[PDB]
Amino acid sequence: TTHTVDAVVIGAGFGGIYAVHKLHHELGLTTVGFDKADGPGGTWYWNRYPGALSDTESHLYRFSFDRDLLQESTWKTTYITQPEILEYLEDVVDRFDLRRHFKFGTEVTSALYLDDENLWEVTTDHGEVYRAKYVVNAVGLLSAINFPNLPGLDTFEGETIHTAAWPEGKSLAGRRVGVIGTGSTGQQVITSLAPEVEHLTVFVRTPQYSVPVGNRPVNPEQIAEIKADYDRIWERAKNSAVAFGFEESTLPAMSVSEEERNRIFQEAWDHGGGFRFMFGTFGDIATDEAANEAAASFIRAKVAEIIEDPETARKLMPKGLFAKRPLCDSGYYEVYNRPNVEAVAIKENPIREVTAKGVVTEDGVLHELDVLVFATGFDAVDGNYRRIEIRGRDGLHINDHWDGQPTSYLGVSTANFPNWFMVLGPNGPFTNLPPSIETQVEWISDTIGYAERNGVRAIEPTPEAEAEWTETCTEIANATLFTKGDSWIFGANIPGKKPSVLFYLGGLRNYRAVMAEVAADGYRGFEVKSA
Ligand SMILES: Cc1cc2nc3c(=O)[nH]c(=O)nc-3n(C[C@H](O)[C@H](O)[C@H](O)COP(=O)(O)OP(=O)(O)OC[C@H]3O[C@@H](n4cnc5c(N)ncnc54)[C@H](O)[C@@H]3O)c2cc1C
Ligand SMILES: NC(=O)c1ccc[n+]([C@@H]2O[C@H](COP(=O)([O-])OP(=O)(O)OC[C@H]3O[C@@H](n4cnc5c(N)ncnc54)[C@H](OP(=O)(O)O)[C@@H]3O)[C@@H](O)[C@H]2O)c1
Repeated sequence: TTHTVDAVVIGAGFGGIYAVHKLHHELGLTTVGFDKADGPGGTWYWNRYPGALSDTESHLYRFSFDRDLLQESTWKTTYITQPEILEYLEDVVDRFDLRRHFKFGTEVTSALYLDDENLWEVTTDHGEVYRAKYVVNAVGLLSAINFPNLPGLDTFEGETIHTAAWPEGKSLAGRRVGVIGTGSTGQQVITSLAPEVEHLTVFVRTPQYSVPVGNRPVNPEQIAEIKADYDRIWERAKNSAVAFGFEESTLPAMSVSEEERNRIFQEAWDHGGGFRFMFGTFGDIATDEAANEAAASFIRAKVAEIIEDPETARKLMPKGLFAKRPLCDSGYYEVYNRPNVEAVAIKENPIREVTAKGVVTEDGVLHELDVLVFATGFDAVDGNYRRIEIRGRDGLHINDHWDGQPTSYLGVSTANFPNWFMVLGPNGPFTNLPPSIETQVEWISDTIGYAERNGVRAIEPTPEAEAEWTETCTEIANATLFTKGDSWIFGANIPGKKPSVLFYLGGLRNYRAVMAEVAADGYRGFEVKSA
């Protein structure tokens, strides 16, 4: 009653979808994919919150591997909403006959290596067991929900929603709603909620820096232009650092005139785009403290220009390093001018407890709500690995293997875990993610086909190669400001999670070259157990 398969894929987002296509169609392997989700989509299945939008531009937030698909797909606007991405991924699944290969509504709860037979034994929450030669983990770097336990929470008589588990069709129009969190998710859901809702209470702990998204309609002339030049657009993207489709600046910020610097930021501001403001503006906003301060200072002044009430402005003024994930919005600061929206500064004025009726802050004020929305983010990157029973050689648990910081070789493998691969695992690229996912999935499929064609029973990186990769990512990370940014990117967002590097910050171009060259070099750093 245990099922023998060549490959197990975990996840039905961009990663899993593509892994199943590659392993089944190109490699000719029996392949089973799993997701707890009732359908494919990953991020775009789960994040049904109002205002959910990509901030990779429409034409870049998709697969590139199928040139005809690129000519076929269409979009409304310069950025693309959750339902449109969801519809795009569903179509990819239909397009390549992938749906039959997935088990939806099914969580993998265990994956144990069997040393004697060189197989993985995988168990689901339903009690089915699979034996597989390969495991591809496409489990998401931003899917393990972080849901802080506030005092008194289970006392709340109203509805509780995490944004990354928003129920389909759930509308909060006409309700009294509080939001916890003002990262990329909070800004989007706040902006969307405010006109529809009776009252919106925002519990803001750290106000953030955000530029306009500049999400504009696209006419058939506009999509045409893009599509006719799609080959060159993708080559530029795959030859850049972050692949968002603007040219990345090398120009130091303090090298230029005080006025042009202002004009450059202003033209970036009016154009829109979060990554463009940080990197298509000057080449050292992320690397030079004065350059970063100039950027930060520019945004701060817009905030003081937007928010009318001096007190509300003070509470929402972003402070400190402009060194979290770059943000952009469709009118976020504007909403705090609306009479129905209330800002609560929870650093000055902490939450005392949640009650039946709402949230009491330490000033002793009850904030009456009947819905609480958690835009509190994720245990990022490693989170979904640590929540599962995964054991490699000699029963070594993932959590004992990664007893300190989580590690990889090349973002895609780890020692003592043979034939077990990761898509967007620890210490991989920090970019517009689809083309990074494509790079990793393609590389994993090539190494699996290699192993199949040769006599290979097990392939895993050496401890030395992994540690050298840790050192390479650490060196690169020290050269940027993200590390002093105090956010999820360096695992600083959950008390109890140890902070560390979690990304290779070299960019897509340098990453692709590393990946190409390790393969061209006979999988340098891997040990290969033959038949
Ligand atoms: C709101 C939001 C907006 C974003 N916007 C952008 C953007 O504009 N540009 C960009 O580049 N990136 C963006 N991202 C990041 C986004 O995660 C990626 O672009 C991409 O969708 C990741 O795809 P994935 O397949 O690797 O992971 P996911 O899409 O997260 O898929 C992982 C899947 O694995 C499943 N899973 C995990 N563990 C198990 C298990 N044990 N058993 C069964 N199933 C399991 C999960 O349920 C999930 O469906 C955004 C993320 C969010 C949350
Ligand atoms: N492209 C897009 O449009 C898009 C949209 C959504 C998400 N994303 C991706 O997902 C990443 C995560 O974004 P996110 O906004 O979902 O999560 P996030 O960036 O980690 O932000 C979470 C918010 O919740 C707050 N918070 C955490 N714990 C809290 C607690 N105990 N009490 C009160 N507040 C608490 C945080 O405050 P502190 O800052 O004080 O710690 C923060 O403001 C983003 O950086 C982005 O890369 C992208």
